[PDB]
Amino acid sequence: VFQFLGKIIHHVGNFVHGFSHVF
Repeated sequence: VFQFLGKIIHHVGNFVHGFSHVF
């Protein structure tokens, strides 16, 4: 279900979010 898609965006988001962590 969405969970499959959820990990898809979550991986990408993790970078965007991670950038903040780094920033």
